[PDB]
This record gives sequence, structure tokens and C-alpha cells, in this order.
Amino acid sequence: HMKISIIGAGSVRFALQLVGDIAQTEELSREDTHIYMMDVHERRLNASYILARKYVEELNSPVKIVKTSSLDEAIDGADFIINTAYPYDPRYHDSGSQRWDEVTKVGEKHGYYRGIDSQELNMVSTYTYVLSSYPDMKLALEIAEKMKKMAPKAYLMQTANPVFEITQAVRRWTGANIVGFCHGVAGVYEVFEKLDLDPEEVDWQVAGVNHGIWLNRFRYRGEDAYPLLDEWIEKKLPEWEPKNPWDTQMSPAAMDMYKFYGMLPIGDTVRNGSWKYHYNLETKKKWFGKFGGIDNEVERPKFHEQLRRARERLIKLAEEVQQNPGMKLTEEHPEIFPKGKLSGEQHIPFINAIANNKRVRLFLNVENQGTLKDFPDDVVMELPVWVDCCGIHREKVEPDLTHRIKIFYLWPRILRMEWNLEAYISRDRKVLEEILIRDPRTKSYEQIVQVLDEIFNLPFNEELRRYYKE
Amino acid sequence: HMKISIIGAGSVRFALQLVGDIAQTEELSREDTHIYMMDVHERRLNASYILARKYVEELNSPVKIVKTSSLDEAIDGADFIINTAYPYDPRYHDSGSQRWDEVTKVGEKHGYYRGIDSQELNMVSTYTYVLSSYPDMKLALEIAEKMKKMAPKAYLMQTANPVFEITQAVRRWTGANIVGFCHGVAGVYEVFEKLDLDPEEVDWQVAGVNHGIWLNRFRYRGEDAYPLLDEWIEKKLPEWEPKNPWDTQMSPAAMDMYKFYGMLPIGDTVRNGSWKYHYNLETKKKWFGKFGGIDNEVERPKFHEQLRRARERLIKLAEEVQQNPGMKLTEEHPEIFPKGKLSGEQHIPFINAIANNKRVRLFLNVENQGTLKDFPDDVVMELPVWVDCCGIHREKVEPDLTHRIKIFYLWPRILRMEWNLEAYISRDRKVLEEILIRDPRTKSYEQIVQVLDEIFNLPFNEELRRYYKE
Ligand SMILES: [Co+2]
Ligand SMILES: [Co+2]
Repeated sequence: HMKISIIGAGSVRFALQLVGDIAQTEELSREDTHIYMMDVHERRLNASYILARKYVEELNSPVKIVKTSSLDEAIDGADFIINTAYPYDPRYHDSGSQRWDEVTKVGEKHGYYRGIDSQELNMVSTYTYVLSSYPDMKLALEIAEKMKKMAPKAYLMQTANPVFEITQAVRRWTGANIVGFCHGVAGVYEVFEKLDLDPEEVDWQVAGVNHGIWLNRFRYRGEDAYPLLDEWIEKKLPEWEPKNPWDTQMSPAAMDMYKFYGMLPIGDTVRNGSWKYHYNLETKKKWFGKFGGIDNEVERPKFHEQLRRARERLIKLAEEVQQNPGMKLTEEHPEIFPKGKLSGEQHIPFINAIANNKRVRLFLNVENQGTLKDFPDDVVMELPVWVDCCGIHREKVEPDLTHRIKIFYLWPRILRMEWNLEAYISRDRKVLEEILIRDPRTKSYEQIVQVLDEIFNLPFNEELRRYYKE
Repeated sequence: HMKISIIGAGSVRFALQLVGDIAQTEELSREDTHIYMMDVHERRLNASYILARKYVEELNSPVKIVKTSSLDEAIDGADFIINTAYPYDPRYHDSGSQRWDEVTKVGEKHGYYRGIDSQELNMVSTYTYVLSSYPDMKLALEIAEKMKKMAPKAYLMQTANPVFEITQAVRRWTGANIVGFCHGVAGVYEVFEKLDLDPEEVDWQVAGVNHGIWLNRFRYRGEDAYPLLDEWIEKKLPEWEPKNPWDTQMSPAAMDMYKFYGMLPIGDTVRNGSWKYHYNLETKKKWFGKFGGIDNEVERPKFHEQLRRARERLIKLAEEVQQNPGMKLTEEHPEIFPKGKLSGEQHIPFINAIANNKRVRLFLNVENQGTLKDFPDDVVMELPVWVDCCGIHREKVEPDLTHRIKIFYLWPRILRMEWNLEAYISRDRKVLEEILIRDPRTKSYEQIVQVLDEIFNLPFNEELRRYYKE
């Protein structure tokens, strides 16, 4: 049997994406493939399970789908464990995004625009939680330790955030076989589209850290293609407009970073700029166009409300499936239940590469081990790799990242990772304080104490408060 | 002949200290030792020369003292070149400290308390100048390149600030035989005095970067002595009072850093804390006692005025020597012209070790070359070394610096060095801007542009403005 366990399968849309991809991958769509859907939130989990089962029936896939509320049962003997859990306490919240929103509001109350978790080169919303990401870190480490005992040959595929911090901590502190996953590299394809380049004719590479990746190689017809970006900047950037709040790859911010660093930041890296692009909403609109991007006080709550409505509709759709077994999810909701189209995401290609030797190029968070020679061997980087049944094989990164990327961007972000890990493992509030002492928004030490006090005293943070109790 | 050249010998008191030490070192107080005193400021230089010559006469030393206004003449065939020059333009200023004071005032005008050169872990006054330290860097590099051609066997002994940045840049960019000098390590002896320990019974070591050194080993009677510091903190810190504005080694700030980092910061490292200790004068007085330390808007101008008065008195004393050849400088001014007492500083012990094999332990700024294994080989560190005629021999640093010192202190300060070097060599104002974009005192990008504009437009910064002209 091939056991693929989705931890946090109450994240309905992602669970359905994974199931859909497995059921449309020939080498994996087999009777001996068992997909375990695990979560502690029964209403969400039941909905995901109902829709997943009806979905594979319509795809005429023979995969087995099992629902469980037991973490141990999901881990036991698993071949791949996909951690997409974003924990939350249903006594207070209906989503992990809600606990992030509420602590962010407390930060803003104390003078930290977009919350204390928003930091230079670290603006992506919902990425860390009170700096050290205690609930998310704790759960990943618990999974890793169970997996070492109950599934020693499994891969832990970490998708819940912070991918950088969690993958680092699990690797360093447990030695468990964890790999971090993020689709941010997909930004390159919009660069190629806006420059009118056939992507198949582009020789390209990216590298960096999660949400901190750079287009280090960009070549076309045997020449550097960056002069083509220079021409686009001069002729077309003035007319650029975001299609939606997430659209930033060709934004003024991205091009300002390219001018300074010498390479274009890719994907969510564009969100992770210095404070120059993020002082306030008006500044974000200058640098990202009319929406101000997605990491602001208007668009981020709006988006989280869209998610809530979307998941409630999926839960209702599951009730409809139970009442009308004759309906076709693939006909009435093709966007959610596609047939004959893979998602394009990396998770199931990874599984098919490891398990069935379908070799593929992916961008994964793995230990550097000398790929970027100026950084420590054990620091987790987002790197171009080839994956097959013999494991993960790092590409040579050529051209090297620029001097400015290293000293002004990667090293500061790597140090922040180390600060955050130290804040977690030390259980020492003084480390959280020191992080905010390096925060440009801090005006006084008393401000730091008070904002942390109020965050810790939120009712849903009792375990966190006790964790850090001096 | 043994040629020791003091570049910036118009720094009268330091020049006299060097001369006094040479003339009281048996292996160096010889007819074949020639001390060249060089500077471009004739009134200062003439005074230093007059007093130096009268001084060695009273010490009955046979050393030869030569005065020159020619840099090439001073460098030509030198064995040791001591760069203590702090350049300034006499059309505007009477000291290098004055150009620093005036740019600092402009910074404060634009909302940067204690000037843009004051940064986290980098509060020491007059250490950098408009971040990249253009005039000071430029002069050191000019000396290094002349020395490679005209004195290929010489040591360049860098004492002018920034010692870290300049020593790094000269080593990396010219490969010249430069070594950086600073006496900050002397703070350890006040620790031993306040804990009632015979210094000769203490087994100790420090290491770090310039003004960023830590008491990594502190042992007494075969045990860790840090518990003795813990007892002093509990019983005696509440009654601690600074003797003068420079007195900070046992201050609340120093002990707060010890509590966080696990080792005591030594010397000027105590001045180089986070912004926690430096938001404003009242905060500095909380953490450093009644003066607020030396790096504030009251004590630093007061001290620079004391320096001006002191140097004017020395210039007048030189006129008095010329009029009254019969007076004894050693009798009427023993503090300035000591006899039978070495200064305790490292410069002349270094020379006697290299030249005459009088081996000695010193703390010098030299390339890491694996001494602190987590940092690059070529980064200049302030390290414990033994010096003899075979050169500089790094001690093993044991215990290693703590994890927190590395990730929260040394790496950020090293990155700042790299930022500053990049700002210099790139000639790119955008790098200076990026440095201020990482500055907690920055409220907006427009503020950065305006403060840099006004600094560049000061009349005495014309060469600097043209250097950075886009
Ligand atoms: Co991501
Ligand atoms: Co110094």
C-alpha cells in the first residue's frame, strides 16, 4: 500500500486539489493508493471527505480515501505526510487566519502597522504568529517526532507557514525527513508572459529562501534576457496595473528591488520588501498599484472573509452531495473539481518522483549543503532540485546570487529565522522583546512590553502565555 | 635604520604617547630608530614636533625625530606606519571631530537622534562619517597603495576610525599589510577591580569585532568566575555610579546585555548596544547613570570642547618651550610627559614584538581565518593574538561566543560593515538610502532623501557629493 496522509484535511480546497491531482496521476491512481484525510475539526473534515469521495468516483479513480480524527492513525506507516494544518481553537475562532488577524489588530493598536509579525523582508500575511509561531511550530515538531517512530521512511511535506522557520527547526532539532513546499516560483511565468517570451525558450533559474527567491538566471536565445526586462521597465511599467490584490510580480516595487539587487525578486518575495514599500496604505498603493497589494488593512480582511464564505459554501455543497447522489460535481463546479487538468502545484509531482521515479524539477526548501557557498550548510534554502527515487538532487546555482542580495536581503532574513527559532526554543520572552527592539516601528521599550502583554493575555493564547511564563 | 612613521602626528597627545613609549622601550630607544611625524596641518604638526623633541631630550633617548608635510616621504621605506589621521578641511573646521559634530546636527534636525551614523550596535561617536566614512576610507586606501609600492615590508597600523570598516576594506581591496588597533579590551581590568580579583590570578579571554568584543572566558581559582559577577549584580549594581561620562563597564546597560547574551560586553561594546539603551537622553541616563554616557547631545559636545582647549594649550606649550629651553616638560606637566612609565597601549609593544621578537599578547583587528568558525575567513575580527618576529598568531577562542551573540550581535554588526563598504565602493547613494531604510528612526523614504541631501550639500562635503553624483 501507498499511504498519503493529509494533516489538516479540513482545509477543504487544498485537500481537494491534492486528491484531484493524485486521482489524475496514472502511477498513483491505483487501488493500492490510500489517501488519509485527518483533522480535528469534524465539520470541515467531514465535508472534505464527502466531496473528495464523490470527486474520485466521478474521475473513475480507484484510490481509497480514509477519514480519521486521529493524528497517530494518519501517521502510522505513512509514505508521505502533507502538513497543511493551520491550527485554531473553535471556542474562539473558525480559522487559523482569524487568530492571526486578531493578534495583528492588537499590534496595530500598539503602533505596529500590520502587526508585529509584519517585519522588513517578512510582510507576507499569516506567515509567522507572534514571531515564534508557537502553535504551528509545536504541531510540526510533534508530527516529526511521531513520524520518526511510526513512519521512519516517510517524507514530511511541510506546507503550513512559516515554511522556512518550521522546516529549519524540524530538520535541525529532530533530524526528521522534512521538506518545505511553496509555489512562489510560479511568478516567473508572468514575467515571461509580460515580456512576450515562450517559457519553453527561456533558460531560467531561481534561488534564495522561502518567499525570498531571486531570478538569478534569465536567458533567451543564447543571451542574457534581463535587457528585455530593462526595456519593459522603460516602455511599459508606467502603464502597469494590478489585475487583483495579489498581482505584484511586475509592480513598481518589484522593479525597484531589481534595480537595487541586480536580479528580479520572484513571487511572494515582492511582498517581502523593506519598509520603503510598506510604511502605510498610501505607500503600498504607490508601489503596488491601486489595491496596495494583499498585505494591508483593507485587502487582507477582505480576502479572509472571502475564504470564510468559500469554505462555508463547500461545507454546504457536501450536504447537497449527501442529499443528491446523482449530481456531478465536475459538471456543476468545474473550477473546484477539474477533470483532465493537473493543478500545476508541486506536491503530487514530488510524491510521484520519490515513489515512482517520475523525475521532475521542483523548487523545494532543503538544507543548503554548500549550494550557496557563503551560507551555512544546514540553513534551509528554497532551491532548484531534481527529484527521483534516489531523492533530492540540488542544481548548481549559476549565476550566483549578487553581493547585495546576500548582504542586504538573504543574511538579514536568515538571521530573522534564527531569532524566531531562538525565541521558540528558549521559551524566553526577552528574545521576543529583542526582535521588537530591532523593529523600526518601536518607539520605546515600554511599548514592546505592553504589546506583548496584551497579545499573551488574549484568551486563546493561554498555552502560549504559560509557555513563556518567566 | 628603523623607521616608524606617525601619519596624523598633529594629533598631539597621541603622538606624544607614541614617542614617549618608543623612547622608554630599551630595544627601540636607539640612534638607528627614526620617528617620522607627518601631517598636513602645520601649526599642530610643528607643536607636536617641538614637544616630542624636547620630550626625548629629557628622557635622554637617542631616537631621531623628523617632521614632514609629505605623505610620500613618511611612507618611503617605513617599517611601521601608524595611521592616526582624522582629516579635516581648515577652511571650515579645526578638527575631524567638528565635521562629525556638524553632520550629526543635520541628522538630528531631520529626526535622527545622535545623527545617522549612530545605529544599533554602533553608537560610538565619531566612528563612521555619513555611513561610508568617505574621507577616512579614502585616505587609508591611498596610504595602503603607496605603502605597497614604497614600503612593501611595512605594517600599516590603523588607529583612525572606523577601525573595523577601514581594516576590512584595505585588507580585502588592496591586500596591504594592515592591522587595526583599539584599546577597548582594557575594560576587563575594571571588571576585575570591582569584583576584588587580582588580575594576575584571572584566566580570561575576549573576542568579537572592534567595539564588539565579549568576555568569552572568565575564570578564577580553577572555576568559572561569572557567578562572582552574578553576585556583584545582585548586591552592588544598585549602588553603582559612573565616575565620569566614559564610565560604563559595570553599568546597568552592560549587565542587561550580559543577562541576554550570556557573556559580558567589554569596553566600548557597552556603548554599542541596541536602541533599548539609547532612545533619548533620559533613557541613556537610566541605563548608564547620571551622565547618560558619552554618546549624547550634552556630554559629547562637552568632551569635544575639552579636546579643543587641550590641544590649544599644547600648541601654546610648544611656543613656551621655544622661548624657555631650560624648562622641564617632565617636571611641569608629568601627566602629559611621563618618565619611567609606559602608556599600557598596544602600539609600541606591537612594534617591539615584530621588530625585536619581544613576544606579547595583544588584541588586534585581523582576518578571522577560521578562529570563529561560523564567520567568513576574510572578515576582520578583534582577536586575542600573540605577536613575535614571525608575525601574528591567533589564540584559539575558547569557550566559543554564544549563539545569541552570533545571531543577535556579531552577524548584524558584520552585515553593517558590509553595507558600509558597499556604500563606499559602489559610489551609489541608493546604498546609503538602503542603510537608512533599515534604520528604526526612519519614518519615510522622503525623510531619508532630505537628510542625505542636506548632509551632501554642506560646503565641506563637496568632494563627497561629487563622489556620489548619480
Ligand atoms: Co508560500
Ligand atoms: Co576604539
